[PDB]
Amino acid sequence: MSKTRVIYPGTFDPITNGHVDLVTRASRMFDEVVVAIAIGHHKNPLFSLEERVALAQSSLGHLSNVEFVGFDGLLVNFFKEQKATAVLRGLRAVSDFEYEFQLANMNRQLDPHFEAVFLTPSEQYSFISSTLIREIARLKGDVTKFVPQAVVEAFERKHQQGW
Ligand SMILES: CC(C)(COP(=O)(O)OP(=O)(O)OC[C@H]1O[C@@H](n2cnc3c(N)ncnc32)[C@H](O)[C@@H]1OP(=O)(O)O)[C@@H](O)C(=O)NCCC(=O)NCCS
Repeated sequence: MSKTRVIYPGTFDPITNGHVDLVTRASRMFDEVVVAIAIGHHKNPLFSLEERVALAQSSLGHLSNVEFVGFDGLLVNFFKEQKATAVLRGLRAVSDFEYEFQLANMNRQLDPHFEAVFLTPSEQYSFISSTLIREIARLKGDVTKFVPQAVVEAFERKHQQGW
């Protein structure tokens, strides 16, 4: 009867309705869910860590078993420090299934306790990529159908500088 705690890592740059669906499904099946935002120092996210955490808190903060934290370093060290039972990842028709096996199997070799669980989002999110959403917003299209309203406003406010 001990508690389950799953980590859901990603760059969440920005959070999308697909991610929302996923976390909502995970929060129904596990006792605690950690939205783990990889800081992305060598990798350059469009939105800062503070913006990405805050956008995630506004979409998901009404679920009381979901926490929000930024991390860097190795996923397996974070997993250990957090006392996690597993890491969750999203699998979609558009997923690199073989890349997920690779991450799961390498991380198990770094830490034999590591465990990975996969959820599959509602089919209507099956085809949304964060890359395409950034590209649509960058070319001034409308992203309302793909992301929460707070993210739509964040793209205007990003645009209210040069962008
Ligand atoms: C952070 C980490 C989990 C990477 O996960 P990932 O599979 O690349 O997915 P992301 O972290 O990129 O999170 C969402 C992203 O996936 C895609 N994505 C996945 N599910 C999505 C959804 N439901 N809706 C929209 N986009 C989605 C997007 O294109 C987006 O990528 P982008 O912003 O880089 O374009 C992994 O890099 C990591 O663990 N890093 C820490 C370092 C480490 O331990 N490395 C060694 C492991 S052996």
